[PDB]
This record gives sequence, C-alpha cells and structure tokens, in this order.
Amino acid sequence: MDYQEYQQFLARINTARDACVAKDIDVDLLMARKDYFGRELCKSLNIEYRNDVPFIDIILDIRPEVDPLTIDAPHITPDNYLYINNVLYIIDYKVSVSNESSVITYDKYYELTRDISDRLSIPIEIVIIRIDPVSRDLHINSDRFKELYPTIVVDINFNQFFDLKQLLYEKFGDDEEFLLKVAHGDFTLTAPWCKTGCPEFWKHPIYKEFKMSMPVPERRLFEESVKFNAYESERWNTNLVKIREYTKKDYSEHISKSAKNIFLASGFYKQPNKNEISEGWTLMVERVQDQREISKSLHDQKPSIHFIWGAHNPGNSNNATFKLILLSKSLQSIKGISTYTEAFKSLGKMMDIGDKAIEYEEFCMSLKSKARSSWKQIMNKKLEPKQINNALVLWEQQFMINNDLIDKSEKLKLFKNFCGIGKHVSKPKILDFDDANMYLASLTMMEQSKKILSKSNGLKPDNFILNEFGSRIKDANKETYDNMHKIFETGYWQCISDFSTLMKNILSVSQYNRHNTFRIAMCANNNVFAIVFPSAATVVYSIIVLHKEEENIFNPGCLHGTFKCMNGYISISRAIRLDKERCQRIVSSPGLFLTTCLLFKHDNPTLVMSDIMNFSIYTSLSITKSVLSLTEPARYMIMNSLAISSNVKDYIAEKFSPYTKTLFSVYMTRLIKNACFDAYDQRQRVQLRDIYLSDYDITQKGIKDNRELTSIWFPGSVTLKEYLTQIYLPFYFNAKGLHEKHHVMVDLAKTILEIECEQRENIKEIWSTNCTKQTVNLKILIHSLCKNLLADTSRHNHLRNRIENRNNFRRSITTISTFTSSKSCLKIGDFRKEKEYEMLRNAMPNYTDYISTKVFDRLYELLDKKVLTDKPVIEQIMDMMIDHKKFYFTFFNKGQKTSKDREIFVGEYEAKMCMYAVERIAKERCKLNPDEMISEPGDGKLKVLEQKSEQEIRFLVETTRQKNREIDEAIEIEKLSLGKAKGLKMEINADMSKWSAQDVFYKYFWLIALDPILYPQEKERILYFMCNYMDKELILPDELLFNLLDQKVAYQNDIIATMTNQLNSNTVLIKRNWLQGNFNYTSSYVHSCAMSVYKEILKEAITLLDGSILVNSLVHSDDNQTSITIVQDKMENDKIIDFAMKEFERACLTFGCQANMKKTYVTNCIKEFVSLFNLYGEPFSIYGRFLLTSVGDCAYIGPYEDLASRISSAQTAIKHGCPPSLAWVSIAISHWMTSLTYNMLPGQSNDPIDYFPAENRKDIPIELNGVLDAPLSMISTVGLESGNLYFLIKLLSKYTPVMQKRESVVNQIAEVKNWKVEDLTDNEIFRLKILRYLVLDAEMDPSDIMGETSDMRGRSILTPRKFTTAGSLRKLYSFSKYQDRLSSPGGMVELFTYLLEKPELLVTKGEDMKDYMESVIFRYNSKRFKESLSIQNPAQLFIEQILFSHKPVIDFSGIRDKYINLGKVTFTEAYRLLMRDLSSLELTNDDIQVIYSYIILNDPMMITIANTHILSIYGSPQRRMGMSCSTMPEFRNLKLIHHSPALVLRAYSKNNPDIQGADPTEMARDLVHLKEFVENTNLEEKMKVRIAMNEAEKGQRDIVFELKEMTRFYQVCYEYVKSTEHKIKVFILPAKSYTTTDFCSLMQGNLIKDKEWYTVHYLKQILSGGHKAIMQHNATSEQNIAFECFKLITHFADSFIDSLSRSAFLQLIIDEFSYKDVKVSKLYDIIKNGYNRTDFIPLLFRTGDLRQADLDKYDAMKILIRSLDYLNNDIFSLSRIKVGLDEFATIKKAHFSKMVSFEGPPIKTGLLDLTELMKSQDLLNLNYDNIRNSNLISFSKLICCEGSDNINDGLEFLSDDPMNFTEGEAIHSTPIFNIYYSKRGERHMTYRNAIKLLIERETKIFEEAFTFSENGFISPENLGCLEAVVSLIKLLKTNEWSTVIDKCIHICLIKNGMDHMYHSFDVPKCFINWVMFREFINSLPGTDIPPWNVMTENFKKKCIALINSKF
RNA sequence: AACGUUAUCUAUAACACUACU
RNA sequence: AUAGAUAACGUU
Ligand SMILES: [Mg+2]
Ligand SMILES: [Zn+2]
Repeated sequence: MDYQEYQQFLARINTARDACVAKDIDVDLLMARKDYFGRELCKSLNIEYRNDVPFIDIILDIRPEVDPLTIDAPHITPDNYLYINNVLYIIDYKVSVSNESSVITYDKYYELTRDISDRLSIPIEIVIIRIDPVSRDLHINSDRFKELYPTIVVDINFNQFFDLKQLLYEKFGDDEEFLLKVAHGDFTLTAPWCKTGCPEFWKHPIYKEFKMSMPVPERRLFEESVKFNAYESERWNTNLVKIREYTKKDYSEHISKSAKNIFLASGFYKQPNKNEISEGWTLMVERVQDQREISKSLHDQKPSIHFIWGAHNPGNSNNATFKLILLSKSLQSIKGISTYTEAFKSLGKMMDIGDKAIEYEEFCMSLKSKARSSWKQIMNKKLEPKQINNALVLWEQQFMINNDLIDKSEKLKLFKNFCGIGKHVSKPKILDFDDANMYLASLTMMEQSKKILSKSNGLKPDNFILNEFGSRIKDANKETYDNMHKIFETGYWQCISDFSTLMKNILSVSQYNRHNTFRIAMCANNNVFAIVFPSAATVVYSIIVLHKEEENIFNPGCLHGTFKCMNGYISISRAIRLDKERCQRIVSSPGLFLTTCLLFKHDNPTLVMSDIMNFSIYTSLSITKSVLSLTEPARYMIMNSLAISSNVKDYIAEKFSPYTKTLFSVYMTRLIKNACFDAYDQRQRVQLRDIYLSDYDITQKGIKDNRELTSIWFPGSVTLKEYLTQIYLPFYFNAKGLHEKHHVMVDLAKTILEIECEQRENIKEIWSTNCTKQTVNLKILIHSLCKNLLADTSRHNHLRNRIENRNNFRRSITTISTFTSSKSCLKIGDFRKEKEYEMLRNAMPNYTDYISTKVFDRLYELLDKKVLTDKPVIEQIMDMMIDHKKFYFTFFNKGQKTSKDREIFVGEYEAKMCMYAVERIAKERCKLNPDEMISEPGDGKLKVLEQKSEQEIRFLVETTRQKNREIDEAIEIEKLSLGKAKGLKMEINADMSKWSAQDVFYKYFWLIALDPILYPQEKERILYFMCNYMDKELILPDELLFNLLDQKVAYQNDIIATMTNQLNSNTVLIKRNWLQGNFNYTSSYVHSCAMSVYKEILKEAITLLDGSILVNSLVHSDDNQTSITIVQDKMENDKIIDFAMKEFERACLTFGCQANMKKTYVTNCIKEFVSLFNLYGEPFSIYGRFLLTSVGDCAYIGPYEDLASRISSAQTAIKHGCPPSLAWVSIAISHWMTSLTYNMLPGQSNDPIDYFPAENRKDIPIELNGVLDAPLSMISTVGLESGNLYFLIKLLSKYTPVMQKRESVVNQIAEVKNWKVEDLTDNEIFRLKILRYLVLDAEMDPSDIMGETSDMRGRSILTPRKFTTAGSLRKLYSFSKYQDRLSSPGGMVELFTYLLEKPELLVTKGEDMKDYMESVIFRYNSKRFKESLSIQNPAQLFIEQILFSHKPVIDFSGIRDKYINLGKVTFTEAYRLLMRDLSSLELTNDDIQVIYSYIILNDPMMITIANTHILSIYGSPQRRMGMSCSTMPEFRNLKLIHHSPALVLRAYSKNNPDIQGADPTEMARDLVHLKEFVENTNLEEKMKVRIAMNEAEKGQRDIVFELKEMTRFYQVCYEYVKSTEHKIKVFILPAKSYTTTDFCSLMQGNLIKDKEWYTVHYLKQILSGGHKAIMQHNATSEQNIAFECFKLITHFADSFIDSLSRSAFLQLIIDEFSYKDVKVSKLYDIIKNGYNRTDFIPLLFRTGDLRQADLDKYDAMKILIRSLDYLNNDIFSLSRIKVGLDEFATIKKAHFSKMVSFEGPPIKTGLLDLTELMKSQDLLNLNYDNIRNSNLISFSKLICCEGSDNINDGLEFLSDDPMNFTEGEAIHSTPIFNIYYSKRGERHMTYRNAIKLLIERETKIFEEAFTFSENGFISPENLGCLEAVVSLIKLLKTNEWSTVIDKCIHICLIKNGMDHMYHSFDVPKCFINWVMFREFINSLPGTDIPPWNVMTENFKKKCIALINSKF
C-alpha cells in the first residue's frame, strides 16, 4: 500500500540504470515490505510500532528506576517489545518462505538475552512472527504470545512488491552482473547420481547417424560439450559461452536476414473472404463425394432421434392395467395389409390378458413382494408363466412368446427382417448435404416438428425442479424463471421427459428379459408405449404411439408405419438397437436440453424460444457420430472466418469431413455453411469497450456488448460473447465413447503406420537452412538453446538440488505417486498361460508376447524379484537406463468426443521411470522459464493471459501517447495526423500439426548436451537412453491382429501388412515419432526457445523500422498464443501483419515444428489459449461445458455422494463466470438426476417428504435425501457444509435476542444458551436432533476447548450395499501373493501386527520397500479396492441402482450405533425407523451449544462465512463492465504445525522427534501440539473404549476392527495436522480482490443478481483469529470500523462541504451521529486512546489534542504545534494537513458507498439537509460531469426549506474547491477505442457549480413540464393550481411520487422566489368536498413531456385510486 | 497412458416405473 | 509435496 511510495519506487526504477544500485533498490524494496508488514501487524495487535529499538532502551523503559551502565545490554536491536503480566516479550517481524532466518534469529536472541533475564529477575520471551508472501499464512513460535492474543486478524497483500520486483527483473534481466549479484548463493552441484558413464553409447548406430549428420566442427563441439563438467571447470558457463560465441555470427546473420525480409513483404496476407470459402466448399464436396457414397433418397436416412412421440389422451385413463388393455386392443385391431401387420396383430393377441385384470395384478404383486424381501436375488426357485386368457405372463409387463398364437414364418420375418435378432465392400452411405431437395426435406421435417411440439401441453407445469427451486431462480433472475416456465409449459418438455422416463423403463425391464419373452414399458403419457424384444449387451426396442387422428405425431425420421385402428391410429417406429451408454445419455437428456435452452436464450430478447427448443431437442438427443462430425469443425470454420488472417480454405477442402446420415445433420451443415459467410461479413462489427485505466490497475475493460452479429443456429441478433458461446458450446453436446473399438483401432493403427511410412520414405535429412519440412536449422537451434540455458541457470543457482528435492530423487521408489498408481502398464515375457489366442501365435510366428497389468502390481513384482530396491531412485533409474536396452509400446483408443479419437500409448515400467526422470529434469528447468505455461498450475493460465493482456494494453496506450505528444500538441494539421505514429495489436493463436509424430528427436539431444547441471556420466547415460528409445518398437494390440486375421479378403493397399511383413510380426519399429504425451516439458521448452527466436526477429525488424514492439509468447505444449503490439509510422499495418505471419511460420519450421495453418488464426483482440479466452483484458470461458456435465457419470454408491459429485461440477461452472440463475438451474438438474437415480421424485416410492416434519424437501437434510438450500457464496466457499451452516444461521437470526441480533456470530453463538427450547418448531427440533446425534457424538461436552471439525467427520448416512462378484483378478501377481498369504497359516495376523506396529502406513505412503509391499498386500482386504480394480460399466451400475431401490439395502446397525446402543432395511423403512428412534431422543440448551460449538466455532472459515452472511450490507448495484480473475485467499492464516503432515504422523507413530529429514526442536513442538490435540479431544480414549467394548461383545480380538479404528484415528490426526494446501482456485469477479474480506465482498456481490453486481460491506470485521480445530469464544475489536468511519467523514467533509463550515459539521457529526449502530463518540474515544494515532493527525488537530507527541512519532516515522497553527490557518481541509512548509500529512481514502451506514438527527443548512446527502446514492460520485448530469429525482431528497428565499445562500454551505472530472482521448490504433481517465478540473467546475447547473436545468425542465396555464408558471391561475395540488397531496396519504413532486415544485418556487406563498399554501377556500377534488384532478392536463409524463400519470392514477378507496 | 489441475466418498464379511394426464 | 477410489476440464 501507501501508493505515494509506489510511484516513488516506480520513478526510482525508471531512473535506475546501474546493476550495482539495482541490488540496493531491491534491498530497499524488501525492507519496505518488512516495515509495511510490521506496521500492519502493530495496527492489528493494537500496540505501539517501533523500528529496531535498542535493547538498553527497552531495559530503561521497563525499569526506569534501575541505574544504567551496570548490566551490559547486547547490541541486538529487537523489532518491538511487549511487557505485560510482569513478563517481557521480544517481537521480530520476518517475511520469508522458510523459517531458517527466524530460527537463527530466535537462537541468537535467546542466547543473548538469557543472562539479562537471569540478572534482571524477569524472564524474557522471544516471539518471532513470520508471514509467507505468496500465501498469507501466519507463523508464531511462542505459544504464550498466542495465549495472550487469541485472535490475530492481520490480512494484507504483497502484490505491489511482487509487481515492483517483476519490473526490476525485467528492467535488468539481461544484465549478467545484476544476475550474479542478486543470486542467493553460488552455483553448486550435489553428488553425481551415477559413478560411471556409458562407454557403449558412442558405438550406438543412432549416435553414428547423429555424428554423420552434423558437420565436423559441430561434431567436435558436441563431443567436448557432452564431456564438460560444471564442477570441474572454474566456471559452469565456459562451454556454454564458447558455443554461443562460436554460433553468434550465424545467429546474427540469420536474424538480420529475417528482419530485413520485412521490406520485401507485401500487403496481401491470407485474409478470408467469400471466394476462398466457396472454392473450399466446392473442393470439400468433391472430396466427400469421392470418399463417401452419396444418396438422394429420403428413405435412406437414419433416425435423427431414436424416438416417436404423440400427444397424451385426456379422454382415457392413466392406470397401468388400463393402458396395457388399450394397447392390446389397438394392436389387435390393425386395419390394412402390410409386411408386419400380421406379426403386430399376433403380438396384440399375445399379451391379451382378457378381463382377468385383478388376478394378473394379484400374481404380479405376489411376485414383486416375494422379490423385494432379500438382499440377494432368489436362486433355485425357477419361475413359471401363468396362462391369463391367451397370454403366458411371466412377470409384470412381461410376456412369454407363445408359438401357438403366432405363425412361424411371421415370427421369423419379424425377428430377422425387422427386429434384427438373428442375421447370418461399399462406402458409407450419406445424404447429399448440398442437394437442394435434401435441404428442403430437412426444412420440412424441422417445420413439422416445430408445429407439432410448439402446441401447449394442456397440463399444469408443476414438477420437481420448478417446485424446489422457483424461489431461488426467480430471486436470481425473473427472466430466467419465466423462460423456464415457458420451457416447462410447451410440448417439447413433455416430449423429452416422456422419452427419458420411457427409456429408463426400457432399461429397467431389459435386464431380466429372456431370449423368448418381450417386455412392455409405459411412461407418464397414456399414448406412448415401448416394446422390448429379446436380446442376448445391447437394448432393442420399438416405440408405439396411439393418436386420435393421423399426421399429428412428431416424426424425427424413425416412424416405421402408421395404421388405422379403433379410436384412431397406431404408429410403429422402426426397430432400434442401442448401447447402454447411449441409453443413459437419453435418460439424462432432459437436463442437457433444459441447460442448452437456458444458455442459448439467456439475456437475449431478439431470440425466439421456439427455434432454440427445436435445435436443442435434436442436439441433446443426438447420440450418433453424424453431429460429432459437425460440432467440432464448426468451431474452427467460424473462428477462422471471423479471424483477421487464417487459412480456412485449406481446412474446409482437406479436413472438414461431414458425415450426414440424418436430415438434422443436413440442416446443421447448411447452418454452418451460411454461418461461415455471415461470419466473414460481420467481422468488423466487433467494438471494444472504453478502457477506464487507473494508472495502477485497469477497470471497466473488455469488449462492448451490443447485438449486431447474426446468430448461427437460429434467427436473431447476438452479442460477441453470445456468438462465441454459440460457436464453442456445441462441441460439448457430443458424448464420449461413441467409437466402436474395431474401427477406431483400425484407423488409429492406419494413421500411425502411414506417418511412419511417410517419415521412412521421404524424410531423410535432419539439418537444413531452407526450412525443409520436418527439418531443424542446427546453428539457430544451438544458439537459442545456449542462450535459454544460460538465462535459466542464471535465474536460479541451486537448480539441481531443487530438482532432487521436488521430484523425490533421493527418496525411495515407493514414495513417488506415478510409480505406485493403478494405471495400465505393459509387461513383456513368456506369458502363454495367463493370456489363454492360440490361433494368433500358431499362424503368426514373430509374436513379442505381452500383457497389460497394473503399475502397483508391476512394482510389487519387481521388488519381489529384487530387481529394484529401496536405494535412492535416481541411481536405479541410471542402472535401468544402462540395462534396459529394448523398448516396447502398445496403444488403444482414448474414447474422446472428437470426430476421430486420439491414440493413447502405454509403455513398460522401465520406459516409464526413465521418461519420468528426463521429463522431471525438463519440468524443473521450465519452472523458471516465464514463457512456459505447463509449469504454471491448472487454471492459472487464465490469470497469465489476463496479466499479459492488461500489461500490453498499458504498453500500447503509453507508447502511443508518448509518440504522439508532438502531433497532439500541434493539433491543439490533417497531414500531421497522417504522419503520426499508429498502433497495431495482433493475436496469433496457433497449434502445431502432429506435435509428437512429426518432430526431429535429435534436436532434444543438444538440449541435454549443453545442460550445465548434469555430470558427463549422467549426460552419457541419458543420451544412451534416448538412442535406445529412438529404436522403440510399437506392438500391435491382440484385437487388431484378431480382426485383421479374420478378414478373408486382403486389403488393396494394406499398410499394416506391408509394415508387418504380411502380418509376420506384431512389432513395428518407430523412429522419429516420440510418443504422444511422453515429452511434454521437453517439447514445450524447445518451442519456447523457438518463440524467443521469433521475438528477437520481430524486435530487430522493428528496430530497422524505428518503432516500439512488445511481444508476449505463451507456450503450453503445442498450443501457442503470441501477442504483438507494434507502434510505428513507416508503412501500413497490412505489410507488418504479412511479414509477422510469414516469419512466424518460418521460425516455427526452423525448430522442426510445423504450425497448423489450417487452425492457426490471427485476431485483433480475441486471444484463445487452451480453451481460455481474453477478449480485451477481460477473461472469459465457456462455462456451458461444466453446466452440461451436471448429469454426467458418478460413483452410484449412494444419493448423497452423487449429489456431491454433481454439485462439484456446479461449483466449477460458477468459478468460470456462470450467472447465478444458471448455477441454480445446474444444481436443480443435479438434484433431479440424483433423485431419479434412486426413485426419490415427489410422489414416488422413496420420496421421504411424508416421513419427515417438513413443509417441503428443503427442510430435510442433505444426508437424508434432501435438497441444497444456501446462497451461492455458501456453496462455492464451504462445499456442501452450506446446508447445515445456513440452517444454523437461520436459527440464530430467528431466535437470538434483538439486542444481540446484529452482533457478530461469536456473541450470538455464546448467547444461544438463553434460548427457550419449547419455542423451537418440530422441523428445527428434528434437524438439531439429527446434527447432535447422527452426525456428532453424544460424549462431547459444551466445556470442551478443542474439538473435531466438520472436515474430519463423515456425512453419508444411508448407503446401499451391493453383493458384487469378485471378478477375475488373475493377471495380478500381487493378488496371487495375497491369496497365498491368506491360505498361509497365520500370515494375516502377522501382517495386521506389522501394520499396528507402524500404523502411519495406513494413511501415508510407505517410505520402505517392505512397508510398500505390506501396504499393497493389505489393500486387497478392502472389497472396494478389489471391486474397483476390475473394469466396470457406469451404465450397468446406474441400472442396478435403479433396480435395487425397493430391496433391503440399508444396514441399520451402523445408524443405530451412532446413538446410544434385524437385518438390511429399505429406504422407506429406514426413514420410519429413524423417525421412531429420534422421537425418543431429547434436546437441551447444552446440546444446542455443543452443536453450534462443534459445527461453527471449530473452523475459522465457518466463522468467517457466518459473519459475512449475517453482517452483509449491499450497496449501489451496477452492471458488470469488466471481469478480472482472482485466486481464493486462504481462510486459515494461523498455522500451528510446521513440518509436513506425513512427517508429523511418522514422528507421532513413535515418540522420537528426531527422524530422518526432521528438524529436532520444530518436530518436538509439532509432536507436543498433536499430543495436546489428541488429549483434549479424548480421541485416543474414545477409540480405546470402542475397541475394548467391541472385543468384549465379540469375546475375541476383532483385529480388522482394530485396523479400521487405527485408520480412523490416524485419518483424523492427518486432517488436523494439515498445513496450507495451496489449492489453485480462480474466480472471475467484477473487480480485483487482494485481501480475504475484499474477496468475500466481491463473491457476495457477484452471485446475487444476473443483470448487475453489488458493492458489499460488513457491519463488523468478519474475520476471526483462530486455529483449525480450536473453539473460539472471543470476538474481535472495533479499530477498523473507527478507521473506516473517520476516513469517510474526513474525506466527505473535504470533498462535498464548504471549508468554512467543515469544522462545525465535523463537531456536530461527532456529537450526535452513529456509524454502523456504533456511536461515533465511542469510535472517537477508541481512536484517541489507541496507539494508531499517527494516521489521524488532521482530525485530531481539528479538535486540538495531539499531546505534542504525535508530531514526534510522525517525524520518527519518516515540528511544533505552534507552527502547525499558523501553517494551517489558511488550509481548511479536514483530511489534508501540512506539518511542514511543504510536508503534507493526509488520511487514506475510502469508498463512499459505505456512507449509507450513517444515521442521526437531520443537519439542516439553508434549504439542504446533509443527512440525506450521506443517505443519498447518486450525488456521491466524484466526476463533475456525472454530478452535473444527474436528475432532479435524486436531488429532490435534499430539499428542506422551512423558509428560504434564494438558492445561492442555501447552496453556499457546499464545497467550493474544484473536483476531478473524467475526460477521454482516442487511442488511434488498429482496434479503435477510447481512453477515459479522471484529472483535476479548473476553478469554474466545482460541486457548487455542478449543483447549480443541475438544479437550473432540471428546474427549467420540470417547470416547462408543469406549465398548465399559457400565461406562465408564475401566473396566478397556475399558482392556484399548484396550491390545489399541494393541498391534495398533503391531505391524502403520503406517497413517494407525491413527495418527489412536492419537492420539485417547491424547489421551482425557490428558484422563482415564491417560497413565502409556498409556506402560505393551504386548502383553497373555493374548495371537505372530495368529489370536486376528484373533478379537479381528473381535469388536470397531464403533459406528454418524455421524462415527467410517466411519473405524472402514475401519480394521477395512484391519487384517483386512493380517493376512490377512501370512500 | 502420460501430464496440469479441480472437487467428491472413506463399510469386517427374481423386477423399476405404475404418474395432474 | 496423504493414500485409495470416483468424476470433470485442458494438453499431448
Ligand atoms: Mg490453440
Ligand atoms: Zn420553502
């Protein structure tokens, strides 16, 4: 803070030019940070601030009476001291990331002060305060000091110092002397990881080819560089500098040529237009016709939607039996002849139950009841069909196939020709997407669908989502609620819901369907039925629709035929076969449909809901690859069309491959085709917003929001943000796993082998200068690598140690996560038995046998075979790099949502570890590189983009102004503007084609050869590794060989056979394709070096052009974002852009990369990078993806955790900028999906609303199948604790006393003991009982001082148990060993004893090979791990969870245990039993205290959230103008544990604080703290009692129970001992947030309303100083409230009040007002009797005081009161004072929006009441123009005349000093935009003058609005009319419109000087006769003045209504 | 499958819908 | 620089 110091340091940086003083200024910056932290800490702690006070001075201070010069005081200077309770404390402020400085300072101070403490007879306590800059976590060594001050609420931001340090580094980064000076140490290397190098590497054939490739000098340089040793040489850069100097000539020559190329460049770049697009489309259609088989028949189409629908019949019934009878009767009465009419009639006769409906119902209920009585399914009781009429009924809605009632030939025809059950090169058949007839048919189909579906439902729209979230959504936005109502009312919603429910029924009944039975499924609709035919898995079904009259059904091209029948027509759909995944997608479809509709329609009146519905119903239900082939390429086509420069034409001609098998696909293809042209047309209609820079931050930025762009998928006008949403969202409509393994595997192999062939036949040369494809310029690459390595190793000097520490190089193999997971891995060897396949090995000889096992099992096998050991991992990595000669790889399909899947490669363990080592080296190198982005954690790339955009905008504006100063001065001529400099902002968004396949691997070798921090032996070993790796062999998967060997017709041009010697071997040698994803960091790094070369080229070219350039290149892996800002005046921008693109391509090709010009594009402003956008400084993301993933897959273990998993996605959507109403929509959809999973919808069987005392499902807790209910900040912050938390806040608000109602949460939670339990309502009582007994433990006490937090306790209560099969588990070697141990006598008890001996292994990774083996063996005991190990189908789990809803699935024994002191139980019975049990329980005030203490008081985050909810106050709303990213601050600043939690647990397992890698004293402190926590929570005692009681109950030691209890104990300990986790969570907020309170305020204000956001401030200080698991019983202070109040008062008095009356006004407001319900006199008393008095010098001086000591302290911070009096005799400011002749002392500014928190008696000055001015909203702005252009309505609030004559005298009591006004200037750049900023206005513009102009203008307007009589306003008749109206308004009930009219007419009379008559106004004597009053008001000629007509007429209507209602 | 994350759960061991319609 | 399981996003 202290921004004055900020521009002081900025000026110092600007004037800085020497590296020898850069060190000094950096030290000064660090000292400034130190003293700023010290000042803030002292202010927080309410103590005096000192700075290095001498120790003798404090000795004298504490003991003045003792003589000096007798005890030798040490020369140490403590930062501060505190003497209380006869104890002295030494305080020092430290700002570091580690505690080394703190611990050494502690030791020194302690040792020095022991003797003084001994002699002075007073103990000395050393307190060291440490604050970590990146995360503001607090560290206090002394516990006694923490006891003295329980609450510490320090919260500050170091971002200013970080920015200044960044500026310093960028200003001096190139300076080598500066780099070596500021180095924190020297370059050192640890012991080499290996003792000997690899001598056989030099004879490797790959290295021979390498050597032959380079010319002789390069070979020599390489071979000496690989032998260079940094340790041996006197300088580590010697070889680097030598190589750089050698290559400097060639590098400079190439740079000079590339720069001088700019003149040759022409102005014709690759901008797209209609000609290119048309030619590309023609080429595309020609190519498609060549490849795909085009059809022109409508009958050849495939079903766009696998469904047919019809309206429901209200005339009929709804019972299931009646529906079945109606369906049978309809099927039995088919009229006409057709192919399958006889079969359908036979089916109708086949299920004819006759009139025996009751007997059939009895049978089905009996069977159902028998089934719903067992955990497992019933065996050995074979079912038998029962003959009811002519139907052999086997189960409810199931019918046996009776051959008697069906003809055999008809049966075979129906099953084969139609049903397809039982059946036995061409091209894919697609419809002509460009044929006019096909498009006409598509248009007709869509119009018919819209016509049928748009009809009203005819039924009430009541449903679960609306009922349970209407209030929340409507409060969020009324428009969204109305749109949802329109969605629900239409026929589209009914159709989609019926389809979903019917498809769910189909899925349910298809499980138990046999091969000779058929099922019937019904939905809510009485006309829609589904028939499910026998199956084997796949689901085969047909849809049947009964309708009164034909051609009235929704036919998405899937209707097989319509036939006449009784009471109308029956429509049969074609037989549909589907997979379970698509089945579940259809089931979940309604959520996707509703979300898509709401997202598309959100805030867009020009769009029509019908078109959005029509498009969404096809997008959501599209489960075919046809729409997949369209959604993906559309993004690139439309973006390139909108882009400034892109090669869209090629893309269309040789990439866009449409696959249109449906008419909807043709429609969407036409939509995309039109969108391309229309996007090219409208690219110039994008307009940027006006940047409101602040000279220290950028606010109100981004891109203007106006709808001019035509919408793509439907007619309408959309905003650019909405345009991007329409472009990008459809990609997320796709479904993953739509590829069939056969074809996708074949295509992946084809692509890989084709790339291999291309690289073998053509690519033979490695180094070239002409930029050959797949070639690298050697010289340039070497020079760039040398420069980048030098810079990186100069940045940090201990790189090798950091690499070893962070990547666990020293620790064991078992301590690395990636080596112990359960991912797939490959094993090679003689594995004949396990795989058994025989035909493959027999026919095909050369089979490199392989198997796919798990990583952890492979590691266990390797450890068992003694191949690997517990030695440091890196040594074993080197040993394996030498030993492992051969590498093998396999591949499979990722199953992504793209048109073509991305192949995924799996390698062996040895390759995994060696690649891990190399890639971690590269990653730790890249972490220092600013350009590298993978180093930045996830979601921080958005922040990087925002920072780059804002800094480049700043550079552009500054450079433009600086260059055009002279021209602007000359202007205030057209030729001068012509010759003035111009700006150009360009954004290149690029990706690289075939990043892994097409790459010169040799270029990485040099990156290792020139590496300094590697010893020559390590270099040799790594190079031998890569030489072996380039000889990798990819193994064809066994399935590919299976389906290739079973063709019987050889392929014409089989590349696989050619590479496999006609399938004679299953291994293919791959050389130049380093596998997909193996070397991300390495590749990325090299690309960053290439971007650095490009940056140098551009800078050199601009120097030749004599201009300014700023280039920012961001490189993730292959996706590159390059931003260029060029200011120059030589030639037009087109030549510059063409040159930039050409040289970008050249540089990208230089380093062996290849820019995908098809997907690479150029934009003026929009910067897309890894799916993150930055329109213009404004971050943006397509949050629709997270919204659509709300109904994704989940664990399906139980309702609560699935609700949690989907709320997770809802939260993630919120974090990306989703509006609150859409967030509620997503949450509601998630709740609906979870409810539908377990049949919990309202009215259904498992609906628990009836069984609980709840008005609606909101009252039921989440764990009891309730619904979420909390404000958005609650869910987004605490993560599902929001339910209980919000319930408790509601309780506090409802039941706390009025006096403490508005106090802090701590005061209320302490006063809770005074509640009357008899008042609580049942619902509340039930919820409190559930919290107290089901969640908490009864043994806890309200007097506890430390307790477990909600994070350390579970929440799930009801969890079904499924008797799942064991699985195969055969390939698992570790499983075989575990089974042998299990069969071994007494092995398990020995393993359990070992685990008890080291219990920390239960919750922490083992650090030893034996420990890892024991943990792996023990992990098999848990059935969950064994079940998860085998492959599973999420759809199968979902279906089984649906099916087992009614079976006893809840084990009530566990739920009973939770309360004091039979088998499985159903959900409904569980609810009944739980209510019966909780009825017997009881509550008391102590129980409520326990609940509140254990739920709220534990976590400081909970306290902060409760406070920010209770004390929130919302200010003036305003539209969201500029977004900005911000990370969430840590809510737990205090840290009680220092070591890592795993280390602390390891130490606590024993009692030895001294463990490996453990600091002794710090470890002892941590162990003491953990022991205190354990003994205070009684957790050890509770565990011991539990295990003892269980042992007594069983009679023998249930050892597994002991293991589980130990696991729970250590888990709770681990979660308590958690330090800061440094989670990276980014939120898009309307403003920048630095502190925690600012972040909370922005979050609260952003998530309340869609249209606008609010400014939120709190009545009291929300934060609380406490630890994670310690109850807090003390509130905070009020110092910050006083600070805010007095800052606001002083600044308001100075800015808006006349100087003469300022002191009197301040005295009065101190006298009687109060701020935030706190008397301002109390605040003045607090500030006066406080040590923070130097911040209020002017305020004190305006009341005298200051005791002559404040001046002394102020002088010490950087002089007599008598001087001050004369100096400030002139200056009348209340916040600004001048202590010296020029020295100025001021008070920090504050936002005026908090001013609403003031109240008191009115302050009447003249005709103005300043109290309303504080209470006002509009007139608090600082801009003169804003004040002068207000409305009379806002000013009207200030009118209090009581006998004034003129306006001027009353207005005299207003500030006459000139204020600031905002003015703007044009930027004159390629993207044209304005710049608005505030500056000091001249004298003639003041608050007085602004008020005068506003009042005169508004009074004239309102006067001419009320000139009723033609004579004039002052005419006697108009005066009489005004007297009449004032009499009327005074007599009748006061109205706000009446008051504003009265004030306006009164001020008009004041302006005309008629007030004396105004105060003489009365009821006219010529007029209580109300009838003639009505006559007169009805006679009033309401004028049509555009501003005033509305209020006048509304006033007239209100008055006439009131007078009518009066009588 | 590698990565970069983010958030959720931590048990000893033959049948759904059947609806405001 | 928790483990296990699951899910989602982005890159390869
Ligand atoms: Mg990209
Ligand atoms: Zn008056």
